[PDB]
Amino acid sequence: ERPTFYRQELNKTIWEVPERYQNLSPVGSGAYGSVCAAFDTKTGLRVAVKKLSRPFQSIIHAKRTYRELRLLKHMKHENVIGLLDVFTPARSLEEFNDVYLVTHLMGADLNNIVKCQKLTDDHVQFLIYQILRGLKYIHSADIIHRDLKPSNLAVNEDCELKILDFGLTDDEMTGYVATRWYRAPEIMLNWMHYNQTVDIWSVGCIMAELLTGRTLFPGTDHIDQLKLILRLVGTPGAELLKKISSESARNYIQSLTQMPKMNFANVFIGANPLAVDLLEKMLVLDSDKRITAAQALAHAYFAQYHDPDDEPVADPYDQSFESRDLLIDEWKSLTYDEVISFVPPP
Ligand SMILES: C[C@@H](Cn1ncnn1)Nc1ncc2cc(Oc3ccc(F)cc3F)c(=O)n(C)c2n1
Repeated sequence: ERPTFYRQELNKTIWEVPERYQNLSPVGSGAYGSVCAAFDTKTGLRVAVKKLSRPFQSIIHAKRTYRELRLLKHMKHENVIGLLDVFTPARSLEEFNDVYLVTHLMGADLNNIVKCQKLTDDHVQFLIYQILRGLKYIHSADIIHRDLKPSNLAVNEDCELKILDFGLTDDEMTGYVATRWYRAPEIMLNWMHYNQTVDIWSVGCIMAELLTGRTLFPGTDHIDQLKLILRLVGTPGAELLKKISSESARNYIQSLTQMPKMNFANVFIGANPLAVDLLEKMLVLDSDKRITAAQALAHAYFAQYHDPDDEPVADPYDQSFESRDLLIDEWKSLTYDEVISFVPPP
């Protein structure tokens, strides 16, 4: 049956949640909503509860809400943020106006833990292994993160990791900002229709930073960042130039003085040669030629962690809704069906 709900004001907004969730405390901002820590008395888990802000105020918002719920409901993997619960105080579709999403409460994001700090090779191995393990799963469902960065990697005290905010402005991408430093050049500069390996570029940037304690490509703007990238990996050859479908972007790239790829062993001085090799395979300008998550897990760098029988893939994920044009109430009804049909994990 329907649980008993109780009301509380937290972020100058009234939160209405089932009794099972106790000791609500603000954590901060989440994607498209605010997040509270809580204790789930039913499972004994410390949980993060996100209340979506105005989830059905427009078509964009309504579809966005449906999108996030569909994504979270699908993801069932140790290294990916999944859905422990989803609820609404609404008793019917006509009353339906709020959506609350529940997942594991994590200790900190990777950024807050590692900033300015050089990690030991074993710690890097374990962290990157988990990211790749989660990404293999995400990619197998034909989902792309698109925005992978340290702040979207949630980690506990024992370094257990989960990927947050997968599959989801111009101002926040401007200037000397971490929001752009981990982005593949093809997505940063709209070169072409990009693939799953945009995420692998991001993993390369994250891995380098864990190994050195320094941002790999701390560009002051898009152009400065491109220059930093091209200095390391070399200017594109004729082969990649043809794949840049944007005539304007292709034309600009051609104006740059050619540079050869640098020696990664001279860039990452002292690093495990296996780590250097993997970075070389991740940080390839031509996305067609980048290592995949599945391939990277089999790389000798992860010898102590790799297990082909314990690196699962996802069930098929139907995202035909993405190409669908619907009204607010139609997206709302689809979302409502997904809320009501939710079955909690074991
Ligand atoms: C104390 C911080 C340290 N931290 N870890 C990662 N980021 N910040 N712990 C923590 N735990 C979990 C989350 C979950 C978030 O999104 C959700 C996703 C799906 C849901 F069903 C519910 C969510 F709330 C989120 O936005 N944040 C900021 C979180 N923060």
